[PDB]
Amino acid sequence: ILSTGKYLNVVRECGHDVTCPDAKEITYTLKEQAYVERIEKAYNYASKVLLDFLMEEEELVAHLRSIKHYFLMDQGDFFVHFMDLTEEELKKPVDDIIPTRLEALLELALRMSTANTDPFKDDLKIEL
Amino acid sequence: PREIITLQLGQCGNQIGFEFWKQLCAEHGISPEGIVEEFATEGTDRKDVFFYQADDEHYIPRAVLLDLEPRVIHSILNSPYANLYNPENIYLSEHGGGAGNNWASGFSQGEKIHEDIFDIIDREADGSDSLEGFVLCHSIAGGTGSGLGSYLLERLNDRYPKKLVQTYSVFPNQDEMSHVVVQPYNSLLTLKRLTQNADCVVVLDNTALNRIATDRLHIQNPSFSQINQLVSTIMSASTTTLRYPGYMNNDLIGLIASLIPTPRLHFLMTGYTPLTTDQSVASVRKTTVLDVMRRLLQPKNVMVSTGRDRQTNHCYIAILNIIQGEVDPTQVHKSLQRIRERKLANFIPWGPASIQVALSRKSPYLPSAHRVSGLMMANHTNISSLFERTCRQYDKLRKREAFLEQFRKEDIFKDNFDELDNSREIVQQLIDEYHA
Repeated sequence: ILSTGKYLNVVRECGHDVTCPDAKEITYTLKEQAYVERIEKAYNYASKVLLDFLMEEEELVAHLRSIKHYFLMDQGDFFVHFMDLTEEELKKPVDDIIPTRLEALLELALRMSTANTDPFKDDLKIEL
Repeated sequence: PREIITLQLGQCGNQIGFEFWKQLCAEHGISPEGIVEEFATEGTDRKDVFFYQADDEHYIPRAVLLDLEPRVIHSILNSPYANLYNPENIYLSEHGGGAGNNWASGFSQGEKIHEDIFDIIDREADGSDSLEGFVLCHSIAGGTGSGLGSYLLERLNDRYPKKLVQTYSVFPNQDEMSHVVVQPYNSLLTLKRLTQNADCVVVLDNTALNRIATDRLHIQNPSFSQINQLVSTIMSASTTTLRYPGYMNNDLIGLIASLIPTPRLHFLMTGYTPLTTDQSVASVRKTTVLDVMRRLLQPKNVMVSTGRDRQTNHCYIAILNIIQGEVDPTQVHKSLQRIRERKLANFIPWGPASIQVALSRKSPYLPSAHRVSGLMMANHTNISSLFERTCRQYDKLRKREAFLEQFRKEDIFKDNFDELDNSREIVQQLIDEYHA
């Protein structure tokens, strides 16, 4: 119950157009027993549909694969233009304007090394 | 009221200026006696700059075409825009011939048609009020254009000493000597007029033209009609701030004021990346503003010959990088971030250099709304190789004995030749001295 109304709350954060069941709202029984199955067809509906929205049009699989290639260096063919060119610029004592001159070198190297969609892969910022 | 008058002169100077007026009519959307598009007020917002406004529905050039050889203007008198210019107000019916593959031919036809060579521009000013200046569209190549053009660099600079004088000077082929043999003499006489009788100049090496003309066009034949195009396109590109909309940077005397640091350092290197028909297969990665000054700092668009170590043992002080055409240029500050880290353009170590980036739109027309243009106009002190190229081809021709008395019978009977060498070494030592 608690975790059905939770997820009907996370769809408001990706807008109301995927809240409200489209044929449930015809149920309301006076039996005891048989009202626990009402919970269950609630329970499978509102949890799957928040997954549909976010796999479809916010592209959660295309973001999770991309988190994978930066924090594990999966496609490292990018990193021989990324890492090499940041490590020269951090060799002197680190200041507050040194991580700025790295993230200038990152998005510099991003489009030379031409990953799939460079306007999608520009999300990264460098922190030191 | 910032009218520039072009002084097309010369057999090659009329021709490299021809395709400059033909480029301007196709973006102004005009016919040479009518209007056939609405691009005449919608693309062209400031319509008086080199044109004069309508009086019969047509914009009449502010062009004068005087040349010793009448062959070139008669190759303008028939063209489907040969009525774009006036048939008897922009060029005389014919002109007197010269000897005339020499500098003193054209220098002497300007001292007998002197009244008219200083009047054929006063009749072109008729919609102006205050004058911006004069552009001499002349070629150093041959004796015709080098000849009248060296005379007018002096007199329009002592009758209009606060106006722009600037020639789009273009050297002839220096790897052949029988193509113009008067080439080491007439260049250094002119090079004197560029450093103490000129405000700013554009000199473009010829072997660096034919470098792009067989690379970018992807052919193996440099013919002279693939060279009058590289020239006309960068000329018409620079005045895009004095025609199409833009705030900061809008004068032609604005651009050029930032690019002169000394009265003999003012020789501007030009690069212009687009000359290719592959900006439609290069849109698959998006046409963006995040590559349009990385291609204007990288040496593969250069139009001046210079060595490949004189580009780290000399320094740019001022480089103008004008990107053109809608592209989303509010990432233009993200772009300028990424230059300093590579240090792709060198900087002066005595103080700050300046990399000035500006933008301006272009007409609602097909090569200026899908095809982006980037003009780089540098001011680099690596230009001392060109003057060494000319001095090393000068003393060898004096070892060939040519023009020690075969030059001195078309009205020179005084020695004045080393005078051009000595002023030239004053230039070449001050170029290297100017950056610290």
